[PDB]
Amino acid sequence: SVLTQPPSVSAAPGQKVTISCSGSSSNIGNNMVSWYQQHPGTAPKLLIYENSKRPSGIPDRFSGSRSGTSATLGIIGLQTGDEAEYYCATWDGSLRTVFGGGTKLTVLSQPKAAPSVTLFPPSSEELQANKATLVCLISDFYPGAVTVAWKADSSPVRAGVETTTPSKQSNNKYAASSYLSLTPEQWKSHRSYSCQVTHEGSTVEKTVAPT
Amino acid sequence: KRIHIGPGRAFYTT
Amino acid sequence: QVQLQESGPGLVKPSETLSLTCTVSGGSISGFHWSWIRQPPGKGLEYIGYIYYSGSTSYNPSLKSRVSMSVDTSRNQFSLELSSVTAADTAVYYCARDFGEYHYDGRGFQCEGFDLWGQGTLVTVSSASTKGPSVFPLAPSSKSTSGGTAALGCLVKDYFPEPVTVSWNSGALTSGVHTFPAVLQSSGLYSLSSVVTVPSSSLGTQTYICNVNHKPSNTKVDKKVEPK
Repeated sequence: SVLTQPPSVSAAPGQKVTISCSGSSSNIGNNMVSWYQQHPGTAPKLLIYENSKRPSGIPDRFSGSRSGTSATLGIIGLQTGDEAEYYCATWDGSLRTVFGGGTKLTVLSQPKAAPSVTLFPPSSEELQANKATLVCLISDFYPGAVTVAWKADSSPVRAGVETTTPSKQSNNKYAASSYLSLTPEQWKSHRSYSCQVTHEGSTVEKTVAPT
Repeated sequence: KRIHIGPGRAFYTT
Repeated sequence: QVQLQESGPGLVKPSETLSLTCTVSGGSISGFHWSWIRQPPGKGLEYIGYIYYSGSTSYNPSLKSRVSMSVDTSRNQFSLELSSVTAADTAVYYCARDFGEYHYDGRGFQCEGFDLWGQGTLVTVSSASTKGPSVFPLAPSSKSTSGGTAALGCLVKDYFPEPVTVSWNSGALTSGVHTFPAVLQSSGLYSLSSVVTVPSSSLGTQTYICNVNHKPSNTKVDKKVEPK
């Protein structure tokens, strides 16, 4: 996308954090940035406008700044209520308003935990229906944010990938799943496929083969 | 002429 | 005090036109530029375009061949019309009030943000046909040295609408069971999976069955999952 943000940031309550918004001369370089806070299920809420101005009602522990072709959202004195998705936005020369992909802010309430990954190949039954689905189940991770990448042999693959949003488990950690839809020929024409889950900079991957 | 329309600022062209 | 309220159909047939309206109360359309922003479930925000109270517009180039917006100052409402819709247009649509920078040359209004937002309305592009799922067994893989622990599961593929329930061995097996939220595919249909982690030693003395029930279609399947 035109504007780029890290997918996730986290800190303990009472701590402070910053969220980057990477743009270019076509947007941030010529126009002012606005920021939003969104709690899933409800509409985004304006937090900052004109790079650093705070609308009435927004506490001063939220701040914004812009430098060159990048912008920054700062949050001091983290509270559990601050957990939400944060977005930056501005006008781009392509003639439209653009939003960054969003940053999930987690207020650490338990130790970080790497995801457990289980990958299943297409079933013989599905293959007889002339279909093929690779199922990658991801669980027990915290914070609740991951990035999934699929490999056909050693090559990246984006087409046919559907990944769910992480959901809180009964044990308060998170779960998610990613599905890769393939034709039976694609499945059989590669030596293997891999589901790689990146969490907190560490990647846990699993591989399955048609043989 | 670069005029900043802040949040809630009604602005008229005519 | 100014409040925005969306009004939409909810469900829309693919290829047909999606029509939404936003009602502004406690204030007026006059003097402001207004926009529609959408968010597909679990995904990012996408600006659709803006319309000035006088009628002038600007649309996101990625939707220009299918979108149009209009305004009715007399009712203090503005609308959206999106043609030839597909599942890619399934999302929560919000109307909002805009702010930004205005140039008296040719750039005109540059929308930099949205200060007021409606509550959003979910628009689902689907035939709405009730469809039972296909249930595929996810056999445990090969593992030596006592085999340790084994993971078996069931793929509940292409059903509509939610929800679906899954149990193992008629509910007798709860420890090690993990049923995952469904994924909404580009086909407009749902798919979910359930996995159970069990001791390897008894993969030969214990039968495993995932009991799937999709109530809306009265689809009930008891699939045996065994190692290959």
